[PDB]
Amino acid sequence: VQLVESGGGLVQAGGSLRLSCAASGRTFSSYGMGWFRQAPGKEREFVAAISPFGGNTYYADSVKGRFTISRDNAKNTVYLQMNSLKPEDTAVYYCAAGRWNRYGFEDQDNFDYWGQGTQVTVSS
Amino acid sequence: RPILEVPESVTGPWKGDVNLPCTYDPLQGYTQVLVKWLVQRGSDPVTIFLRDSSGDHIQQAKYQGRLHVSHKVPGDVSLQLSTLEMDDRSHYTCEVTWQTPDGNQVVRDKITELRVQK
Repeated sequence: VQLVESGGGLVQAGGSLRLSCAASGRTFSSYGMGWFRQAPGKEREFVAAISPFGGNTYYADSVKGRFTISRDNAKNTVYLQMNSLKPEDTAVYYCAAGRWNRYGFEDQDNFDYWGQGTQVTVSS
Repeated sequence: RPILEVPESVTGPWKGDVNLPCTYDPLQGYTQVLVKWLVQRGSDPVTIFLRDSSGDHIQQAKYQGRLHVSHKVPGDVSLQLSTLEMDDRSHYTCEVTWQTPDGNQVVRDKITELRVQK
């Protein structure tokens, strides 16, 4: 399974960006999808996830109320609308896919497929 | 880590038997306290099997007498289903809960699709 991210770039604090990620295959709706981020000199961290089937959404506490994850299963696409952006959100953002259902979505080892990432820079 | 090792899909013959692998590497300090197998009913995972401190429990009537879960080896909680019906086709979730010495619990799950053939 191949994952390809779109979107990203430079935005002012308080602004917003939409990231998207497209997946190959024909069983997309049965995979849980996630977004992770990594800043220079820091380890990669969980951002958001959306479950298979019913699509329950999960967010890192520091992005709750600012980021929204969603999916279009007929398009094999997951989206991340990042609003209310802050300089601390500057990082490379990665989409990932796994077969977890309700648990373990914050654990990177639970995702078997990864994109190469897209850079997001928030300037004050 | 930890993660569960479960294939994306398995097949079983109509009226025959099937094994749904669910394995993991035991970790020092992670004591297994709960094992569940669930069947996906739309948006709702529905527990069909529960292993707790009181033993094994079959939680949906249609699996009574047709369901076994491995227990002899630490880290192998694979599910076996016998006399497969076409109506057994579904997504099944293996879910294991561990408890650490400090009382914290860690939960992992993974989904397989069971297809019934012939």
